[PDB]
Amino acid sequence: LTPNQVNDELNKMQAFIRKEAEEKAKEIQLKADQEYEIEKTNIVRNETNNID
Amino acid sequence: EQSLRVQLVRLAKTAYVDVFINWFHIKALRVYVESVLRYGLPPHFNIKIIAVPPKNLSKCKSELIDAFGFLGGNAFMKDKKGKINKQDTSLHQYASLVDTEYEPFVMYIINL
Amino acid sequence: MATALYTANDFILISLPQNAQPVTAPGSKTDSWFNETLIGGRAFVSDFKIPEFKIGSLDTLIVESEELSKVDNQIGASIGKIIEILQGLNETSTNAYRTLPINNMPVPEYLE
Amino acid sequence: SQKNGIATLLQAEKEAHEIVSKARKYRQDKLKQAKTDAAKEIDSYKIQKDKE
Amino acid sequence: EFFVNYVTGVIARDKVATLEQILWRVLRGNLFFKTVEIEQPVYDVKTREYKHKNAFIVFSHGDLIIKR
Repeated sequence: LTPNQVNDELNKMQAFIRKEAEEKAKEIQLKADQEYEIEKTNIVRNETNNID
Repeated sequence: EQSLRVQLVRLAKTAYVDVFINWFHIKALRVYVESVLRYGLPPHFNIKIIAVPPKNLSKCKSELIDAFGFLGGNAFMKDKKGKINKQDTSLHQYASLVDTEYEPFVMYIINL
Repeated sequence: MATALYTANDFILISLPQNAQPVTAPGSKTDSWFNETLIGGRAFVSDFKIPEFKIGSLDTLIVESEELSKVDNQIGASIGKIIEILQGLNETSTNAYRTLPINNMPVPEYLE
Repeated sequence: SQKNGIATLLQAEKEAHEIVSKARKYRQDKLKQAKTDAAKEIDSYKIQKDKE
Repeated sequence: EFFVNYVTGVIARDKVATLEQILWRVLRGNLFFKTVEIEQPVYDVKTREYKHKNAFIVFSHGDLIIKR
């Protein structure tokens, strides 16, 4: 259309897209770390139970 | 009725004044939305306020508003402009929320 | 613009980006070259204070804008109903406590 | 000009595709490595306990 | 020629400019508008007579805009 509006929007939509990608990133790290914690604390309890 | 009036007056005026602030902050947020749409990447700019004696809009807006619209577009030029909505046809709605024909910038009715 | 009728004034906001210019004479930028352009050398032109607000989608932008606009105008009508019932209370034969120092503070600045 | 459109639209789609594939495989690898290191940790701990 | 889900349509050459410009601002004009004249259009259907139209081509990468 006109250079200014395209210049703004072309980059801005993808800027929000990557903001959403950052939100996805934070979500994946958070959930994966929580799964890590719970699986560790669940396996260790049973290991020690059997050991003792 | 005596107590009713004499207290409710102060209560209502107090609620009124405390509300005013958010009642206008919402439209401030609206124009911020309008901005982040119309020019995007830096979400804020000189979103300018005006303070001028009343009964003068006729010869206190046209030149500057038309010039800023001129800058805001480079493919269309006509004579009739506004915001109104009339259910006549696809034409004649004039907003970015409803249809529009020629409406570059954004302003609103602001008064206490 | 404005909506009321008193010994008070009228107010507007506008979107002005950085790339924009106040085109009336070449060789200048936004903040300067617009000090008394609005006739009279009487007005006072300032900006509005508001930062970004974190947003995910433009499709979001539109929906919040619409719902807001709805509630905004609804509460504009609500405040109209208020001033109506306040006049019904008739604290003064004429309108009272409006245009008086807002929250005990002189009206002119109390929005800027 | 059809290659301009090819590149533009394909990049628009593939940016979303890349970010989503990242969000997926990042967490997939996180789960795999979490399983592996949890297993080795619990096994080593079991051995040290068995020492006593 | 250009400048998954994509939308390409026509409207009778009576209101085409209407939406052509509406999208310019309600949608920010955020889609690269591209429409062409029709070579030898044909009869409309409702009252079954002739008309002209144009063929707008619209891309996207925002989604609900399509539902709009």
